[PDB]
Amino acid sequence: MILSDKDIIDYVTSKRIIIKPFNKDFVGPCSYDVTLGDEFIIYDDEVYDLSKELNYKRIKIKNSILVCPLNYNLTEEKINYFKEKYNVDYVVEGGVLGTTNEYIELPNDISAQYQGRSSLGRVFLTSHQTAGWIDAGFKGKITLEIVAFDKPVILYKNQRIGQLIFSKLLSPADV
Amino acid sequence: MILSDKDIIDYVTSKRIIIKPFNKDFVGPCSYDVTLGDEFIIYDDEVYDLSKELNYKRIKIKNSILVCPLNYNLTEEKINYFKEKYNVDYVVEGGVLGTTNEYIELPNDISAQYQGRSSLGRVFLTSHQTAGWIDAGFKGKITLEIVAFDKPVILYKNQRIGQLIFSKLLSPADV
Amino acid sequence: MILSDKDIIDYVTSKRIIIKPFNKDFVGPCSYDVTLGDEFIIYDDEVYDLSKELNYKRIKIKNSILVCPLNYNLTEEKINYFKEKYNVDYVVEGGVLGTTNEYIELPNDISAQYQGRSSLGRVFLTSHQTAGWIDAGFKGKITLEIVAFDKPVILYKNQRIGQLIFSKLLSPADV
Amino acid sequence: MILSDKDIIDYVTSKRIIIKPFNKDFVGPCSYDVTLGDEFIIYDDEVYDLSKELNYKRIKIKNSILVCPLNYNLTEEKINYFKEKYNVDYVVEGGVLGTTNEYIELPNDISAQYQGRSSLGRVFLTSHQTAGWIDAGFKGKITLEIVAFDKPVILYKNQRIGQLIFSKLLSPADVGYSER
Amino acid sequence: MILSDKDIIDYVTSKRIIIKPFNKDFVGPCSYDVTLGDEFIIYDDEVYDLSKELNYKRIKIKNSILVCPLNYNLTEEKINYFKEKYNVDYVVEGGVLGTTNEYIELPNDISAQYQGRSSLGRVFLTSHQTAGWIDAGFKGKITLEIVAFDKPVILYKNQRIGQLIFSKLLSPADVGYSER
Amino acid sequence: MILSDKDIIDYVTSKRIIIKPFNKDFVGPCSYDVTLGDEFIIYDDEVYDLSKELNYKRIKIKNSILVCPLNYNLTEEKINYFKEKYNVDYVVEGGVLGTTNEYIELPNDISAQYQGRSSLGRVFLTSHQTAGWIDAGFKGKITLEIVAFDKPVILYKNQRIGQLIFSKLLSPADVGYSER
Ligand SMILES: O=c1ccn([C@H]2C[C@H](O)[C@@H](COP(=O)(O)OP(=O)(O)OP(=O)(O)O)O2)c(=O)[nH]1
Ligand SMILES: O=c1ccn([C@H]2C[C@H](O)[C@@H](COP(=O)(O)OP(=O)(O)OP(=O)(O)O)O2)c(=O)[nH]1
Ligand SMILES: O=c1ccn([C@H]2C[C@H](O)[C@@H](COP(=O)(O)OP(=O)(O)OP(=O)(O)O)O2)c(=O)[nH]1
Repeated sequence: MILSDKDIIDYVTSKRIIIKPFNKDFVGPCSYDVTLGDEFIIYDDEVYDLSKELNYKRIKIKNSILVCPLNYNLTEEKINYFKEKYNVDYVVEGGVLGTTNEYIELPNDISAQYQGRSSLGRVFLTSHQTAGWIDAGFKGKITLEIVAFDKPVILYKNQRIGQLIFSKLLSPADV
Repeated sequence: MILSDKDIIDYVTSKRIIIKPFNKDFVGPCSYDVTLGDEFIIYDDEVYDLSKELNYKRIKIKNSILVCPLNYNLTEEKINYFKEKYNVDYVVEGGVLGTTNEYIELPNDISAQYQGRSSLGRVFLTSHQTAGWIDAGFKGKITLEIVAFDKPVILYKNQRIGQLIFSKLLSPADV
Repeated sequence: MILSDKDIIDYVTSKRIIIKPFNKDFVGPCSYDVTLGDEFIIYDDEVYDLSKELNYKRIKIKNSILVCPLNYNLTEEKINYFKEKYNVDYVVEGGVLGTTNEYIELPNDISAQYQGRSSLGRVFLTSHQTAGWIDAGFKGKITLEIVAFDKPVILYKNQRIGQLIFSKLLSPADV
Repeated sequence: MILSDKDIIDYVTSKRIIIKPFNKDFVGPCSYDVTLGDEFIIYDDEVYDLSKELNYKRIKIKNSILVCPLNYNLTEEKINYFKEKYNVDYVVEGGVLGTTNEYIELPNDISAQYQGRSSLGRVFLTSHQTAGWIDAGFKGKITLEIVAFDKPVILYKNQRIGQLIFSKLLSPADVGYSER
Repeated sequence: MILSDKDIIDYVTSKRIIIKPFNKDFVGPCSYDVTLGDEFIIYDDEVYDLSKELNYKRIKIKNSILVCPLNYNLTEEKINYFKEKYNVDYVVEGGVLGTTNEYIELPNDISAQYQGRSSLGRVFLTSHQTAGWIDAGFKGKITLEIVAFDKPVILYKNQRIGQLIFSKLLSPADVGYSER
Repeated sequence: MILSDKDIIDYVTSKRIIIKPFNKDFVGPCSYDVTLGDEFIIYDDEVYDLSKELNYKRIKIKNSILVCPLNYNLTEEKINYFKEKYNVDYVVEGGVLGTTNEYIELPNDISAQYQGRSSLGRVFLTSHQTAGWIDAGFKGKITLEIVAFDKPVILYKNQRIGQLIFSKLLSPADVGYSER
């Protein structure tokens, strides 16, 4: 059972579902729009070995970022070209980790799924690689996996980036 | 609660869920198979800036299309080579927008999720970049985001391309 | 209605949902962790034409495999370099098919969705290209579509690779 | 969850739930109205011992019946009085068995509950004395147990007597047997 | 599915379900307690014929009432005896209509069921003789049908008389009409 | 949604729902049958005032009991007649309290409803006069309120007396308290 706008509003009001910050204007028919944070993470190791601690660089943008498909072959000149042409603060190619501004807390009877925005999906920009289901009892902001699959895409700080679809559990969970 | 074949058939019959055109043979255990339209859209701008109107080219194929992974480096010769070898009408690399033939209308108590076909997923061809959830109250055809991630894939006009999974909402939505 | 840990445990116990092999420690708040098999499949044809029988190579690893993004341009030297540096048994670029060790059987009142692990999604490694919904009545192991979208990723035999989210159907299905 | 009018219509249309005869105008917001049959049964035993087949009489009214509360003491004189004053075909006191005209069939994923109508409950007339839940897989008409608890009540043949509330089961049920 | 205390609170808060007056402490694990109004109705007819508007009397108690089982035979002598011995404002026998103080409004996706409280059922006192399901979209107070089946029972004004069990509908229901 | 036989079995197996003693063959399509205990309670007061602890008598039958409708007027002569003619250990009239042999425990996500069995409702014998919904979190046996509305009915010790219908709650309920 997917929660409708009426249920989302009720759950947030009674604090069954925490969403900080919260804007009722982001409540859709059966989902809640979340926004893009200004902080990103770029890994700087040769390969991903989950058995080891990953090295990364923390990037914070002022207004926007240009996300290019992997192997876009970004040179010094190309980057400067893009910055001056599209007024982007940072230009990256390949994968980049972002985060929603919204911090959430889910009760033991609710599971949530994050999905990237439809308007961005139509331009081949995804903010999540997996289905996006989040365990009941979860607490924290939503980590985003941003990848462009066709051409560079401009993303803006605080812009709606996706939505959270809330689903009822058949029974309460033990976590 | 995901609708089973029995529920899909009931909802279509009473017009709670609209699906045009409709073929009962496309009704699966708990989903409905949709088909690929012959019309596609290819963007022709340098970058995607959602703050601006996007420029694109409308392509219509007769029978099939060959979708190549991005940066496949398609030259004049390669294209002609593929057309003559696989009898495809059009050859594209990177992202391409398509559409289901089926036009749908969802009631205020039903949310639907589109997912690309399993047989195509096994050959690394996706027709959707996001989770695919569609708001209750939605009306229209389903836009497809087609991308090949391993090797070129042939797609045929009117072939089953994915499925719609229908879910009940906990309460009716206000849209 | 998504099944919680309590429901998963009940359904497995009464054999409504089959999972072989089964480890109660893999039961999460509202999902079940599955593991990666040691057998993989690599297609060796020029293009994917679903109207024809696909040619492939069956690969079996001893401990681990390095999955590189497509067009990573793997040469003899690079491969040997990666094997000696990361102790991987096999190095592949682009798409590779894998499988969960777990064999499942779903009843007529349950639909399941497979999603790749969150820790792997954070390093841009996906084990499924589609939403991952599986029909009620389904029997068999879960086929995995593995693709790396940022940098090479090491995968280990028998490691948790994703999770199965179980959902109740509104009515029993006819298959 | 309880089936709304839209769900009842769908289930009848696809024959998931059988209702014979079916009247689309009997479908309410979240129930289906059923009507009173013209055949009633009156037991004829000193005490009721379920180990035995109870003795009874089968009567069939032409149009109406007057149900009096237990111990109303209906003498031939009183009976003729009521029949003439209210034009009722039959006069009874105490418990009387009736039936719905409607024959139903429930699937393995639906359970139904019968409830006597509120308008009759308002005059202390009941057509059931238990919750009235019906097992999924049930096939048949609904047996009614009619009792008046205050004053005699007039009931008419084919009148709406109660409603069926349909609820979904959490999972398909084993109806007790299977055929192949 | 039945709404738990958390669901009842949410629905009242957003006014999806109206309850007036509302007492947060009347919310139980999976129901809402309702209370007995001070106005009762007693019918005054030989028999009940629904084709007519039944004659009745409207009484209003100051604090309490003694409900005696039907055929208790209440003579002026007995009535004064009870009123003096138990200090009840009114003494009645048989069926009597009452009402809840609470006024409710149900949305198109909720159906409610009224049930008399267990503590009173334990002394064979009932405030309803049918299942008591209420249609989604209903607006109004709850009519009560009070009957004692063993010995006279004392009821007090404003006491908790029963509970409302709220259940979700499978789909939104057509409440019977619409306004634009 | 109502739990089907498969759900009842799962919940008992994992102890989410406690039922003692448990008989797997008492699991029906969408309910669980419960049985009649051998201990009954009969009140002994002129009127019932809930502000007080009512006086009662505790009887224990060896095998069976005859429940007669209220005002049946059971004299020593009549009582010995029934006991000898039907071999019943006890003869009572009016309301009598009984209990199920079964002890149950409900979790915070389940609500159960008790209903007297249809076969007994068919002879106008009821073991409950209210809807019978039980709060999630409830722990204990089921109290029964037995009343015959037509003729005396014979009940036997340990016989199936009714059923429990289990329904899922929309959300987990606060059972009223917590312990740490
Ligand atoms: O490939 C697609 C993309 C979108 N849609 C549908 C589903 C969704 O409900 C709607 C989204 O339309 P739009 O991009 O105008 O809205 P939005 O991105 O949800 O706006 P916002 O994030 O401000 O709520 O169109 C599809 O069916 N297929
Ligand atoms: O990675 C995968 C792909 C498929 N499946 C399962 C789920 C699905 O229910 C079934 C699909 O099998 P197949 O490709 O033969 O069917 P189809 O694409 O649904 O045929 P159609 O579109 O004509 O209905 O196999 C998995 O578990 N994992
Ligand atoms: O992009 C992401 C990734 C994860 N999560 C949340 C959802 C999920 O429930 C949790 C997963 O955290 P972690 O990677 O530590 O756990 P795991 O991969 O589920 O461990 P395991 O597979 O051993 O159960 O964090 C998000 O919200 N967004």
